[PDB]
Formats: sequence, C-alpha cells, structure tokens
Amino acid sequence: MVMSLLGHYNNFFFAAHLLDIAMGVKTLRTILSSVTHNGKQLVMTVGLLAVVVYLYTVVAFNFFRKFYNKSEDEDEPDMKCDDMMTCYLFHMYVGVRAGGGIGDEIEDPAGDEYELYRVVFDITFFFFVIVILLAIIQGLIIDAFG
Amino acid sequence: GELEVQRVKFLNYLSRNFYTLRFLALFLAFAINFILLFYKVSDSPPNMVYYFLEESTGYMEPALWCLSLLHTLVAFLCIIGYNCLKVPLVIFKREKELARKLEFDGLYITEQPGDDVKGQWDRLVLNTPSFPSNYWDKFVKRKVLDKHGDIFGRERIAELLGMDLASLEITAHNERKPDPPPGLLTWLMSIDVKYQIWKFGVIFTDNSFLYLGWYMVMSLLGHYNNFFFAAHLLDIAMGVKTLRTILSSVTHNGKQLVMTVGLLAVVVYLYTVVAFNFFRKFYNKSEDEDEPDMKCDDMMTCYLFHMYVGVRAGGGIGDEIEDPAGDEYELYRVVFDITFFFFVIVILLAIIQGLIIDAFGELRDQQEQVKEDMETKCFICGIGSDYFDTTPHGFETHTLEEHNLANYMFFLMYLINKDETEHTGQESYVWKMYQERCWDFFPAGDCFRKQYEDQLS
Amino acid sequence: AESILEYFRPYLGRIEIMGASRRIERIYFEISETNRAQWEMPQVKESKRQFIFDVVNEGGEAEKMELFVSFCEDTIFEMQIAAQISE
Amino acid sequence: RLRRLTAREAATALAALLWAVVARAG
Ligand SMILES: [Ca+2]
Repeated sequence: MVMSLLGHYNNFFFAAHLLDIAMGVKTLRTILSSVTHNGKQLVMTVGLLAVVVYLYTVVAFNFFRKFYNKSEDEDEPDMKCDDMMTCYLFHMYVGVRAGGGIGDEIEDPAGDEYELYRVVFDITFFFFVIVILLAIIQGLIIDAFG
Repeated sequence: GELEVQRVKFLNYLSRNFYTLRFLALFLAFAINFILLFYKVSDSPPNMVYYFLEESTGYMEPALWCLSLLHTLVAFLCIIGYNCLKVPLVIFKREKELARKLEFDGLYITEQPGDDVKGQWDRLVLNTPSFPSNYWDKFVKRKVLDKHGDIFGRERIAELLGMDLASLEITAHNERKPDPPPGLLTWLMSIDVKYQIWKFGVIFTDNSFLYLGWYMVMSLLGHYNNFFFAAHLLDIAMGVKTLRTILSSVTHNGKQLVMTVGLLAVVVYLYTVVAFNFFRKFYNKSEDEDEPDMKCDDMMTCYLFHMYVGVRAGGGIGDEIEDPAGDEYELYRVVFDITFFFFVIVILLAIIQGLIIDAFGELRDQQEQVKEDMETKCFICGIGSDYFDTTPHGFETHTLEEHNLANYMFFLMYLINKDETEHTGQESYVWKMYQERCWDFFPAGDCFRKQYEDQLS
Repeated sequence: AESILEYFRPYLGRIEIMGASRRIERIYFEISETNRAQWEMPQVKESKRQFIFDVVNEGGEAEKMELFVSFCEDTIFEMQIAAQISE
Repeated sequence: RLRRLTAREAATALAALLWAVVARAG
C-alpha cells in the first residue's frame, strides 16, 4: 500500500508494484527463494573473497606501485596504488569484473626489471579468484535447485 | 621458594581461560589491520619514504607500536597456556601406545623396529629410566620381561630396556622401603636430561604447536616498519569450520591435479615450437615504426609469452596476434587458431575447474553421513532404528536407559575407586577381561529385548 | 516410593554386557557426586564431537570399538588434569 | 628490492620441480 500512496508523487515508484507481486508464480518463487535458502553459507564464503584480494592489494601497493599508471594525457597524478583504500577499491571494481584477470587493465610487464615476478603475481591471481572462487559462488546458488 | 607456589597459581589463571585469551587476537587483528588502510607513500620524509597518512583523530599515534606489542603479548601468554594445558596429554598419547605395544608386540625386541618416521626417534626412551613418568602404568618393564625375557637372553632384555642393575635388584625391593626427603631446587639437574630431549622432539613434531608458534614469529617480526601484521588475519580466520572445508578442498585432491597441470605445460609447448618454426613472421607486437620485440625470437621468450597471455586471454591466442587475412598461409592459421581454442580453453581449464569443484561433491556428503548414522544406528550394538520405531519414542528412549555411550566412562571410573575385594560377581568379571584388552563384552547386535522377544515383550 | 527414585535417577547408571553367559543382562551402580556434574564441560564436549566424527567415516573390524575404549582412557586423563588446574 | 630472476634459472628450477613430480610416481 505505502508505495501506491507514495507513488502519487511525480516519480516512477509505480514500477516497484510489479516486482513484489509477479513473484506470486509458484515456479518463480522457487528461483528467488533459492538464494534465501543457502544464505547462511555464502555469507561466510564471500567474506573470504574480500580478504584474499586484500593480500594481493597490499603486495602490489608495496612493490608493484610503479606499474599501474592509468596514464592520462602527459601527466600521471591518478595512480590507483597511492592510497591504502584507493587501491583496494580499484581491484574489486575492475579485477573481479574483468573476466580474464588483473592483467587486462594494467601496463605492459615486458620491462627488464621484475619481468618474471609479475607473471607469478598475474597467473596466481587468475587461478585463485576467477577460476575457483567465482565458480564456487555460482556452484552453491545453482545447487539450490539441486 | 615461596613465590613458586604463587607462580604456579598464576599459571592456573592463564590455563583457566585459554580460548578466551586466543579470541582477543581475532578482534585485535582487525583494528591493527583496518587502520593500516590509510597509508600514503610519498617521495619525501615526514630513495623514498613509506609515509603514513593519518586522519583528524588523535589516535594512530606511536601507540600503534604499543598496539603492536599489545598484539604480541596476548599471543605470548598463549605459549605458556598451551604448554601448561594442551601438552600433558600429548605425552600421554605417545606413552600409552608404546606401552600397549610392548604388552602385545615385541617389534623392538622380536623382529626389528620399523621407513621409521616418528618410530626411529622412539628408541631413545627405551633406556630412559623415567619412561612411565606420564602413563598410568609404572611397571611395564616387568610385564615385558615375563613374556619375552626367558625365551630370549634374559640379560639382553634386562639391558636393552633399561633396568640399571635391576637384574639383581628386582628382588631387592621386597624387604622394606624408606622415604627420602624431597630435594627440590637442589638436585633438579639429577634428572633424565636424555629423556628431556626425547620430549622436545615430540613437541617440535606436533602439528598444532608449530602453527601457533609460527604465528608468534610474524608478530615479533611485525615490529619492523612493514605490513606483516596482515598475515595474522589469514592463518586464524581459517578457524571457521565451513571455511576450513573450502581451503582443505584443494589439499584433498592435491595428488591429482599436479599430474594434470603438467600436461597443460607440455601441450602449449607443442604449439609453442610449431609457431616459432613457421608462424614467426606474424606475431609482430609492432611498437612504433620498429619491430625489435618479436616474441618468436628466443626459444624461451615465445614459451613465456603464451602462458602469460594465451591461457589468460579468454578467447584463444587469436586475440593478441596480427591479422591472418594475408594471402599466404591464410587457411593454415585458422587450423592453428581453432585447434588451440578447443584443446586448452574449452577442455583443459574446465577439467581443472572440475576437480576442485568436485571436492565439495565429497566433503559436503561427509557432513551429512555423520547425521544419518545418528538417526538410524546407535553405534553400540548392530541394530538400526527400524525395530525401535515399532513403539513410540523407542529410538528416543534407547539413548537414555539403554547404552547411551556416556555412562560407560562413568562405569569405568567407578572401578578405580573400588577395591578388588568389593567387586561383585560381574564387576570383577569385566575388570579381568578388560586387562587382557578383549572387547567381546559389548552388545553388538542385541540390547535386552531380542533375546527377550518371545519370552516377554 | 516415588520420591526415592526421582532423587536417585541422577545417580543411577545402566549398562548392557554380553559375555560368559551367551546372553545380555543389566547391571546398575551409583556413579558419583562430582564426576557426573564435571563431565558436562565445554572443554570435553567438543572433543567427543570430533571423536564421534572419526569413528564413523572410517569403519572396519572391532578396532572401531578398540579406539573407543582408548578415547575413554584418554578422556579421564584430560579430566584428571582438569581437576588439578581449577582453584 | 629482490633478486632479478633470469630465464635460465627459473627454467632449471621449474624443470627440476616437474621432473621430481614425475619421478615420484614414474
Ligand atoms: Ca569379595
């Protein structure tokens, strides 16, 4: 009721009426309730995702700071590895949504210095977040229909 | 010597609440690491200087150094509590198995000692006069002599297993026995120092002891101007049970993927050499106006290129290579490119993902089998719940007045405080049978009613 | 004699044995005044949860029950040292 | 900073790892 009364304001609140009733279909209710059913399980698992990236966050901020370099025209004041929190926000805004690893929006690691270290950093990132952790999160939700 | 009682009494306080003390590390690890997320490197001291930027608040003073030692001290007391509460039993576990071994087995005597990890080290305690110092039995040397001393060289058995002059002193301790006064803090060095080395070797082989000690070293090392305090989070946040299953999944199937990922490294090698021999003139990363950087120049450079880009490309090698639209060899590359797409990305990566996810296909099931047994079997006698559901609450009452697998420990405890004279016609029956270590007295298939089925319900 | 049984139920222990008679019987006994109360401790009740886990995933001959007695011998030693620490 | 790893050193280390893995079940 409250949105219907509140919908009289010059707004689009009338769209919300669709969601909470279109769920009345039985076969649709199973889909939406699936995430609710296993809510106690993934909440402790997604937390492990936030800490693993943190480990990779600090190691690059300490050693690999001089490679991010988004390189706006002729100046570089925008370095993601400058603030302790800025680098953290960068990885989970791009890295986990990159689909292919962190080595898709970073500069070329072909430099002579530390050439073999980045590929250790880059490849280990590929296995331990995208290949495994996302698959596990997808696994539990799909297994709900199981 | 007066403070000694208080010092021991002080340690009683520490061992009273050990897990609670361990819990402070969890909360303290967050704050010391949460605020670490405000650092700001700069090329100017407040070579480069790892400057630390603070907020308007008055904390994150050098009290963080006091907070650093604060984290170490709460961990430091855990060493003493663990050493005073969790390792009077670790000795007992090893003490019991060897004594029970010597009662039945003569591996150290008859054939040969065991390819002897954690068993070869055990030969040290044989000559130590204080072997039974922890175990209940303190006369094991006499039982082993009875069964094997006569059949073998009795002097040899009386020599290998200690018995300093006890061959003639066995009957000496039979007339009387005086009581010498205690000589503590005076002749403390007159102890089996050789056995002390044996105890320490067991400690350094303990799985739990090293992990907690391994936690200490970073805390001490964290006092350097570094971020080592973050590592404290990982090795303890795993303490959650449901999280442990996830991390242990990769460990469980470690013997399987190690031989499989190796096949990945060789398949790309085949594709590495074929392009380096024929397709060399196509890679051409093409920096401005010159091309000295050809990935297909050195035997190892091309190999490094493919597993830095190709397997992380997500779409095949034909995403960072030049256009194959040239007239020469136009149809050959698509054979090379497409075959690459099937044989690494589509298949091999899926297999590697398959084994790790399938690990939960077994670990989760093991967490359910431990529940079905409780609903059906009593674990005491070979009967399920099917017969106990004929009557209401029949399986429920089976856990209270029938074998509840809990009163048994009480039942044994009653035996120690009862003299041999006072045992009933059946209490003494089990006591003798217990000593020879058979276990036929357990029900195993009938609980008071199957033998009493037709006689009376 | 209703009141006698209720005040003694927290002190009556039961058991079923099978041997020397080819038939099963019941044996009763008083337990203790302190051991029954001390046995309910978070220190030990977590250990038995681990104990009941190990007995079921791996199962073979009567050695399953053999280690069960071994746990009982070990458990009291934990309980033995427990009384020496609490003031 | 850290040591600079050349190609040959890493190649030898990883190849020794691979051969040790094979020879433990070879
Ligand atoms: Ca008598």
